[PDB]
Amino acid sequence: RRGALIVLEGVDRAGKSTQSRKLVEALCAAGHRAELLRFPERSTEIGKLLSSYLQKKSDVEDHSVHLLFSANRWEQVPLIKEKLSQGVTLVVDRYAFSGVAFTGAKENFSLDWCKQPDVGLPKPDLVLFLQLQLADAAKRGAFGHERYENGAFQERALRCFHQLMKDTTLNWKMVDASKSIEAVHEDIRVLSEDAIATATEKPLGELWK
Amino acid sequence: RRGALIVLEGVDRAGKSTQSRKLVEALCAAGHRAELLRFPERSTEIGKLLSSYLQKKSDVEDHSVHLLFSANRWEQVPLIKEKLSQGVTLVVDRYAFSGVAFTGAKENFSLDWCKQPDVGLPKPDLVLFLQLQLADAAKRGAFGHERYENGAFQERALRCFHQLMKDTTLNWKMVDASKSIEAVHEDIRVLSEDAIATATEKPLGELWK
Ligand SMILES: Nc1ncnc2c1ncn2[C@@H]1O[C@H](COP(=O)(O)OP(=O)(O)NP(=O)(O)O)[C@@H](O)[C@H]1O
Ligand SMILES: Nc1ncnc2c1ncn2[C@@H]1O[C@H](COP(=O)(O)OP(=O)(O)NP(=O)(O)O)[C@@H](O)[C@H]1O
Ligand SMILES: Cc1cn([C@H]2C[C@H](N)[C@@H](COP(=O)(O)O)O2)c(=O)[nH]c1=O
Ligand SMILES: Cc1cn([C@H]2C[C@H](N)[C@@H](COP(=O)(O)O)O2)c(=O)[nH]c1=O
Ligand SMILES: [Mg+2]
Ligand SMILES: [Mg+2]
Ligand SMILES: [Mg+2]
Repeated sequence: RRGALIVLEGVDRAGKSTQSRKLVEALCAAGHRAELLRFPERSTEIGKLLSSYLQKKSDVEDHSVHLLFSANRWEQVPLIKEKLSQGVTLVVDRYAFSGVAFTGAKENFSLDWCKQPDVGLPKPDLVLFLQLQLADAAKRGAFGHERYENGAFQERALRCFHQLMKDTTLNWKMVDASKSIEAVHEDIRVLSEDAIATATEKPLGELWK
Repeated sequence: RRGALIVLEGVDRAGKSTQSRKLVEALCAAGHRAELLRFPERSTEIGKLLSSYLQKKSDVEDHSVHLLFSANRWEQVPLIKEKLSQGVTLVVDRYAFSGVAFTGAKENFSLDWCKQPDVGLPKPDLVLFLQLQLADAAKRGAFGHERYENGAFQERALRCFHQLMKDTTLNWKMVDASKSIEAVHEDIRVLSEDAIATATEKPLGELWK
């Protein structure tokens, strides 16, 4: 019985990392085999270049960094397929949607061109989108010093996210991320239990293909 | 007056590097401003990963290495556009065609998926293809120990090359690379002088777009 591939997406500070950690903990406490993955995955050679870029320790041409983000997902595909075939559910903090939304937010980058590198990746069985007002997300303390952490850019990324949601080949679920950590968690948990059960009766699909 | 973007392609051992070096030398001796570029460009962080892969000092998932090859071209785009706008002709030893032919030679890689990352790159004004029998290319000493240096794979890459040649948006010129170094050089040189002159009256295009 394969595991489910569940992705958490949203703008910066929507609660993705807190909710991904809490989900894996709750699923394992409920007897599921579940593990956490995140993108970018900074531990690889590619991920190190991406971390340096995000921290502005380095500058990378926009097309080149978009491709490195996608390559960073493909390098984990063998692992992802192996885990899911063993019955392990994978909870993923950001995936190809973030890749398209962030580059697509820059001038002169079509959503079409941004999607291509990720075409064929393992298709998530469930894509949770943690919806929150950009304003309420900024009330969450304050902006960090990483690339893209500014209001204007976040608003353009959000717009791109909404375009990808029109894709009904994907099981998108909206989450009200403005609620308490525990309330948001319970919403996410119940959606996730359903996917693990029922979304997996079919073979793992291929994204945007 | 912009410079021309001339690319040399062909299978391994077709003479690309010898002919690219000789072309730049002859063009500069004839008063042109011309410089040599090559792909992969191993001097960058990306290029170092690619060199390690090619030498089999490392293994990289096939989709991920295809994207790193393309990223390695995009990281040079600002330089390429700057040089060409200054009137410098650029002679390039391998480009996106090699990228598509080599990955497209592997199982389960569509030419369409392989082309996407490079869509939008600076479009070559002239693409020279150094045609030589795979057999005569092997009579050129012997195979090196790098990845892909085997007959079966070379034959599949050649097939992919022939598919890309059906693209009439590109100024492809076949060269008989079985001739002497000097004879092949003179053919390439005269084709190149013509492109520099006449192919550049129009703005630099965008590849596969
Ligand atoms: N529901 C919530 N209500 C209030 N604060 C929250 C909530 N969820 C998370 N936070 C806090 O907001 C901050 C950002 O949470 P985090 O889970 O790291 O968001 P994120 O979406 O992963 N951010 P990023 O990696 O920058 O896109 C942390 O201090 C969290 O403790
Ligand atoms: N026209 C030619 N006739 C005979 N030998 C040649 C010719 N051109 C090049 N060579 C020799 O063949 C070898 C390969 O030439 P080279 O120019 O490096 O090919 P290449 O196409 O760049 N190979 P690769 O980088 O592996 O794809 C070298 O020893 C050259 O001296
Ligand atoms: C997966 C991914 C993330 N990001 C951006 C979004 C975030 N601002 C940044 C770091 O994310 P996080 O803090 O979740 O590590 O990385 C991209 O620009 N492209 C991608 O493909
Ligand atoms: C530009 C490029 C080259 N190659 C392969 C073709 C060659 N066997 C190898 C090294 O080339 P060379 O010896 O020209 O450095 O690299 C690829 O597989 N993809 C690419 O995008
Ligand atoms: Mg986070
Ligand atoms: Mg060579
Ligand atoms: Mg397409």
